[PDB]
Amino acid sequence: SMEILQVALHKRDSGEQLGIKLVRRTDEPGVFILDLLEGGLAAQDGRLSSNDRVLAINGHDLKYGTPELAAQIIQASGERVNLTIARPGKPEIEL
Repeated sequence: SMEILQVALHKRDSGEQLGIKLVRRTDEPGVFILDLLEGGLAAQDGRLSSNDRVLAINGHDLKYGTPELAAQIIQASGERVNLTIARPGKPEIEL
């Protein structure tokens, strides 16, 4: 199963980073959150997590995107950055 979420962050100035480390994988398409940077907007917001897949940013499709494409979109954004997320899998497993 997967959860689909939407997270809105607000840039204080046009050059502020979001505080996210985005990666590609060789074995599946998409752009994924690896980790959030300390003290950054995303961390402060508290909703995004490692292994989230970024499906879209501000209505721009990222399903088959790249980290560079995400960077272009974010760097050119307005103040509000809305991310649509897919979060797969079980949060707890007994094994």
